[PDB]
Amino acid sequence: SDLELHPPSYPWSHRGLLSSLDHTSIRRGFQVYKQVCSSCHSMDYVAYRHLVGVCYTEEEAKALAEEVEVQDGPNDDGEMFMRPGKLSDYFPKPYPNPEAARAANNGALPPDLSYIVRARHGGEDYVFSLLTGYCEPPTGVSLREGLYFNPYFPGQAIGMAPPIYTEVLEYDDGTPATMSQVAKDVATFLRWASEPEHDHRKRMGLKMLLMMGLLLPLTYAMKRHKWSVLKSRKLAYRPP
Amino acid sequence: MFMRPGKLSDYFPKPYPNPEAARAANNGALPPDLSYIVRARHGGEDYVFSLLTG
Amino acid sequence: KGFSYLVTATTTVGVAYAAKNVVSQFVSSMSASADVLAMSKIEIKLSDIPEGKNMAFKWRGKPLFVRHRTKKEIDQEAAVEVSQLRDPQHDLDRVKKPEWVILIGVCTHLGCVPIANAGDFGGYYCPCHGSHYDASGRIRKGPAPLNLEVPAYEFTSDDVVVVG
Amino acid sequence: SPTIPSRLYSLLFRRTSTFALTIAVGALFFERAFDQGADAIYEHINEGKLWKHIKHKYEN
Amino acid sequence: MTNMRKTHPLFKIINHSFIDLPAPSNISSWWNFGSLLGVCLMVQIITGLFLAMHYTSDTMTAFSSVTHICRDVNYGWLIRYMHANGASMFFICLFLHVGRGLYYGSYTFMETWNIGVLLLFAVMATAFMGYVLPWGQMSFWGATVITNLLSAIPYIGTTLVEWIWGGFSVDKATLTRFFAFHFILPFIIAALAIVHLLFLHETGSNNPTGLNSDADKIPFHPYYTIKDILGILIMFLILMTLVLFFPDMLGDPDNYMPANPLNTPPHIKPEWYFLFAYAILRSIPNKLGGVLALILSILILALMPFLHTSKQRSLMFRPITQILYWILVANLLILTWIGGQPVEHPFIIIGQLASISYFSIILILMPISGIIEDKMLKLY
Amino acid sequence: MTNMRKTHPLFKIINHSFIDLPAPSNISSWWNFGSLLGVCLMVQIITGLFLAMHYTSDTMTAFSSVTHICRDVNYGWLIRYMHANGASMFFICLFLHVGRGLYYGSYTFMETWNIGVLLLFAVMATAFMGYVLPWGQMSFWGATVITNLLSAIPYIGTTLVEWIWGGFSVDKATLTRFFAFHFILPFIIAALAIVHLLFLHETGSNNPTGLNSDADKIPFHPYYTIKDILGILIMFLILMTLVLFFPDMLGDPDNYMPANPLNTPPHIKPEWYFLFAYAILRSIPNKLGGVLALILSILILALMPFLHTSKQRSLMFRPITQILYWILVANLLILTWIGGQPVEHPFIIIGQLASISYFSIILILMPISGIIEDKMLKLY
Amino acid sequence: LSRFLGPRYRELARNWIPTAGMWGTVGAVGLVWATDWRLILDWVPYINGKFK
Amino acid sequence: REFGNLARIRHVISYSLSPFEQRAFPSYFSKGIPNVLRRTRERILRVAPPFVVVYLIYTWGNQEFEQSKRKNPAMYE
Ligand SMILES: CCCCCCCCCCCCCCCCCC(=O)OC[C@H](COP(=O)(O)OCCN)OC(=O)CCCCCCCCCCCCCCCCC
Ligand code: HEC
Ligand code: HEM
Ligand code: HEM
Ligand code: HEM
Ligand code: HEM
Ligand code: FES
Repeated sequence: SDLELHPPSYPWSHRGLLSSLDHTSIRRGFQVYKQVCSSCHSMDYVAYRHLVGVCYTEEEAKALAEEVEVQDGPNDDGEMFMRPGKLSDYFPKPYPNPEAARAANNGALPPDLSYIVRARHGGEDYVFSLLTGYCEPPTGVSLREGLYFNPYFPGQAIGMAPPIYTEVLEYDDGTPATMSQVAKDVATFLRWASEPEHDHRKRMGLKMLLMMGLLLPLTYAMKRHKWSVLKSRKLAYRPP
Repeated sequence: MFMRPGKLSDYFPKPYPNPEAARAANNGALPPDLSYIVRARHGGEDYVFSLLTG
Repeated sequence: KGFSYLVTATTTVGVAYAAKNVVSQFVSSMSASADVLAMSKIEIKLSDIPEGKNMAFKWRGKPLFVRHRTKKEIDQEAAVEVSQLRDPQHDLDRVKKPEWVILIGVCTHLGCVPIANAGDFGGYYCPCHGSHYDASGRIRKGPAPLNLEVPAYEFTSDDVVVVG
Repeated sequence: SPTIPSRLYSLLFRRTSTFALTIAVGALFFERAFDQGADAIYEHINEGKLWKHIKHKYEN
Repeated sequence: MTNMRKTHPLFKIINHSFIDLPAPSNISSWWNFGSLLGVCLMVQIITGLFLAMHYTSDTMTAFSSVTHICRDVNYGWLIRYMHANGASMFFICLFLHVGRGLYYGSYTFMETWNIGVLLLFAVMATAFMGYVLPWGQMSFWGATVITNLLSAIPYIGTTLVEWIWGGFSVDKATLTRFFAFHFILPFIIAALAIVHLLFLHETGSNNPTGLNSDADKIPFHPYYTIKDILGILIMFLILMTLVLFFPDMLGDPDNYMPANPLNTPPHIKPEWYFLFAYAILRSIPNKLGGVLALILSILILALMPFLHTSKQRSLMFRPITQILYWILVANLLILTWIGGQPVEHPFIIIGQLASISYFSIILILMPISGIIEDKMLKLY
Repeated sequence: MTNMRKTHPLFKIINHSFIDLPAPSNISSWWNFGSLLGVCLMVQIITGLFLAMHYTSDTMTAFSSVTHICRDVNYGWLIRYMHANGASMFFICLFLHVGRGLYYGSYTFMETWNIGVLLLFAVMATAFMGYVLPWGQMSFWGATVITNLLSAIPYIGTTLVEWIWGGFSVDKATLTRFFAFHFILPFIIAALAIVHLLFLHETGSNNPTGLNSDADKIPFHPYYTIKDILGILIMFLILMTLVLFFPDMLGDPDNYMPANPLNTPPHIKPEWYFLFAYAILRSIPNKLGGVLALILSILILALMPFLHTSKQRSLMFRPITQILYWILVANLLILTWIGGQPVEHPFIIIGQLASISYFSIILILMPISGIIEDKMLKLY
Repeated sequence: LSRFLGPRYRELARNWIPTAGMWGTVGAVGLVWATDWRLILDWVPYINGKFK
Repeated sequence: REFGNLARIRHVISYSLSPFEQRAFPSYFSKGIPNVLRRTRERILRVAPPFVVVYLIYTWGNQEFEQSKRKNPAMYE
């Protein structure tokens, strides 16, 4: 069906004009991605050097980097070798080529989840609606194997089974990991991964708003001051 | 990956995948690429002829 | 006139602050990026360096030679006086660990790197203008105005060394 | 009794060099004061969410 | 002792063109848009210069380089979003410039108007090449669409577009040559804008009343200097609040994906003004006809000064042509919205009705409106 | 009817600048080198535009892109060698330009001379960065060398070099930013050449006799039109025989290998047009002293109008100063040869003697020769 | 050469010393404001606090 | 600054022919080679000897560099 379902406008903590992201939610959604979403989707542009100072500290992000292995080379004899990853390394791709991704995911290519919020219309609302909108198909359509109903995906048939559910992972801070909580956390994390400049951009926006609200009346004051001699000028015509 | 017969568009095949393997398999010295070596060595073809016959 | 010039002064202060922030932001964009700062930390150099050999890597961007200093070379550097050079430099002050000595190949005349295992001093030879350096990194014969710099390093257990 | 802008004109604004000097000094002080004010407004409107707010839970 | 401001040659040129330039006193905020366009051109020159300092033009690394600018480069996100939203602001100011000229009869300056049309050509080409530069999905597909439109030309188009492509499709040669052309073209824009200002300076500016403004002239300094500064600040306000609060309001989401020659988006929606061009293309159902329709829809501004049949210059005292002009702005907006919308009913029929209305208003209805106005005012 | 050539604004500007420009009748072939410099500038613009049209600025792909231009692209090898030999002929024309300026007393036009000096700085910077562009071994190593000579400045040099590197050494950021700067800066050169010609038109043109040429002046067209056309044709003879017969004799063989940071070149040297400055900076055995010697050795050209202590303008009737001038030209040839040669005996002492004699002639010997000349002619 | 060595030029010069010196102080404070010198800005009683 | 006025010239008469009436190379060799020889004679002595001593010290530097690279048998014992 060419008709599509417009995702609703959820009231995010970062939805406000001057409101930043919840970094605790960014952290929680990060281990959501790591323990759930990293086995299929790649992350080619987010690194641990971007992880530091936002949601994890430097030592935690370093150890979290060395918990995974990274191929590096060339060797002294001229080969590859596996070494513990560091803060400079990017996030490990699950598959080497998109052909292997389509082979492991029966012909469907999982896109890179580093610009998915800025790439899909609706953004984090679309991601939350996609992850929480899984339901049985209505009477009238039959979907073959490997395809699942989702009214928010265009074409209504998605190559994903529902990835998240109640207690799909264990949060480190003791927050109850319900499906809605997990989806909200991973949507906030995906928003951060798509736009890491969010908090700095909004702080600079507050600075710009205050400075130009200070400057525009003053610049208009100088404009009207220099233009006053014309705007109060009086003309007289005195022919003989 | 797989192997296939070479077409016209293929370049000449490198005998070593990386220069480190070339150095390790040819006792340290790295053989330079002979695509700009006449233009890159002083003397040019004279230097190549003298080096090979000298 | 004081009121009008005060309005003008506050406007000029605001514009000056904005212009300074803009130019500072663009100059910061000119400078090194986050990946370049992240790559300035050196990983483990391991123990692949052979006996009496020098390995060249990328430390602080520049080429860095980590050389296994032989006992004879260390004895020669100790026998070479510190006051006999242009600058006061000793082998023990230059190298904390005498087994392996890590230096940066940045000459003090044109910022060149020296040729590994060459020269008349048994150490390095800068070939841009032909300067000889001993095993301690001090210049003996050449146009180098200063000695070779040694990057700051921290050594863990014997298989782990960090530079930069 | 000279007024406040009267004293500013008599001391600083009449000479152009002193005008530029007080412009630069006010640029320094306004730069820092506005930085403190804007930052304070930012973390008050976003208190409890930033990394500088949740930092102490993992630093120590 | 002599006055250096009229003695020194660079200083006397600056004095005669920007300092003691006699200007009409009554020009409104619509006359700030030329200075806004020049300021935005300089802003894009500097900003894209920094972008090219941090950007590489190669298909497997263009998107990666853009992401590296956004993430690793300090304030590179600010630089790139300034570039994009400033291109949007540049086209806003350009359209308001053209609308000012159309409303106030500034097209009677024939040479200045024709140089302005050339500037519009160069700016649209530059912005198209800049839009294809980040190598997104919509960037690549819009490039293929526009080049196929160029291929609609008979007996030349196929070879011409294989020539422009540097091959048989949009590829590395096309991306690199488009990077070179996009980097270089605003300097031709700046030189031709110097020619634009020279042709304007030969005859002086135009007042909103359309009358002889030599009776009441003021120097450009400090009146229009401080007015232009205020206009620059307002334009910076709009641009910077766009960049720092709505950086994707005027953007495109499908541009944030890597370009795929196999996969295609369900919709091809370029930027606003190219949406207008796409709708005036999609109006009539033939390739060569649509190409000529787009070409005439842009050249119709150059054709405008020959259509002035009225005895009055500006539209300040012409109320019927005011209604026709605002209906023209109305179906400009309508055609932009149709270019945004997909191809179904009633977007089709609204499209060709808007296209016929636009062309008939500019060709037929406006000089007839001027004739009717003159015969009401006993001038015909 | 009107005379369109002198009534049309752009056309009357062109007519007053280049058609009906009153030029001296007796100016020799040394006066063609300004037009040759402009034509070489345009040739560099077009040819480098095609090179950047087919060029990728990334360390993984710079050398491979140059090989792709030279081999795969249709006659892109001819484009590249035209670019390189046109840069070399640009410096040949620049050296003969400043030779005319020094010999014929053309530095009395102080504004024009200073604009030319800063133009020389800009051209040198562009050519250095364009030599960085192909990412050869000697290319990268010369970039490192010249930037460390910039790092010789105390307390500012290290941070400013880390700033201009885009990092910690010469890397991808340095190569890409040098590409952007090298693309863009010839247009600033073109604008400054417009300013150069504007100042020259204000001050008039000089003759080899150094006298007032107003008694005998002829229009620029057709005389100097066909003279400059013949000069362009001879320039194309030299440029094309260098391109098509000896493409590498002014080049560098070590530039035809990929840049290896581990392997240093055995003998490093910049290009032939940097050799005198490189030789003098080798001659002074100090970092800050050497870089200051380079900067002041190019700034003595700006210092030239303050060293004119003669009542005769041109050197046509001043034989002692002609002898000193030809000794000076000989000294620049010695400096070029020494900069080519390595640091061995006796090249150090020859370089120091050459630099000392060069500065002594240009600062001390020439004004004393002029004063002696005036005394011999009994002017006081 | 000897144009600027006389009593009139000397008293013009010493009249212009306070203005030129004040302009030099303006240039110095503007340059240190633009470049943020630690060596100067760590001694003023306010601006040093934000460096920490 | 334009051709309307640049200088005050009085009592000066200039004659010229048409380029279509006079030749383009009138005695190009016979009256041209002595002119080149005259110019060379005028400016040969104040130009050449700097380049002559360039050649001299260039040859001296080359042979002295070659002699320095040449070994010195100071090893007999
Ligand atoms: C006839 C009206 C008389 C009104 C009298 C009011 C009282 C007058 C005395 C008191 C003064 C009150 C204030 C006066 C304000 C200025 C005067 C004024 O408003 O005049 C009426 C105005 C201009 O009158 P005029 O142009 O002479 O009308 C000729 C008929 N065309 O004309 C108008 O306002 C009428 C405008 C109608 C426009 C309709 C447009 C419909 C179609 C729009 C299509 C847009 C494009 C859509 C897409 C197309 C493609 C799909
Ligand atoms: C392996 C089973 C995966 C898991 C775990 C996750 N994703 Fe996925 N994703 C996968 C495939 C095979 C596809 C393509 C399916 C198709 O029909 O095209 C996707 C696609 C997405 C998308 C894109 C949807 C769109 O409209 O373009 C999104 C936004 C998405 N997936 C979200 C997502 C998230 C947030 C995940 C972590 C909780 C996640 N997926 C896990 C494969 C797999
Ligand atoms: C990059 C784009 C452009 C720049 C930088 C530019 C520059 C300028 C400037 C600075 C002015 C003076 C301001 C004013 O008179 O209001 C001006 C006026 C003018 N412009 Fe443009 N212009 C551009 C594009 C155009 C276009 C697209 C057109 C027409 C289709 C045009 C036609 C005119 C005309 C006719 C005037 C005279 C207005 C008058 O006399 O009041 N220009 N231009
Ligand atoms: C000399 C001036 C300019 C230079 C050097 C320049 C350079 C660049 C570069 C390198 C890019 C790609 C970087 C990126 O997209 O992230 C780009 C993008 C772009 N350019 Fe330019 N440009 C210039 C002028 C202009 C002008 C005048 C316009 C429009 C009128 C324009 C419109 C665009 C657009 C729309 C993009 C796409 C931005 C995006 O996709 O987010 N550019 N430019
Ligand atoms: C870099 C690009 C340059 C260009 C495109 C350029 C262009 C020109 C042109 C077209 C002329 C007129 C030709 C003539 O009058 O004989 C000229 C003359 C002149 N140039 Fe340049 N020039 C450049 C660099 C320089 C330099 C490096 C200098 C000196 C350091 C310089 C100083 C002069 C002077 C003094 C004249 C006047 C000659 C006379 O009056 O006879 N220019 N230039
Ligand atoms: C807008 C003007 C120019 C552009 C776009 C341009 C472009 C380029 C490009 C893309 C390259 C690298 C390609 C290659 O070397 O194979 C290059 C190299 C070079 N450029 Fe330019 N250039 C311009 C003007 C100049 C000028 C004015 C000069 C010197 C006066 C110059 C000197 C050089 C030199 C010497 C090289 C080295 C060529 C080689 O080593 O093979 N360029 N240029
Ligand atoms: S750079 Fe090392 S000896 Fe000169």
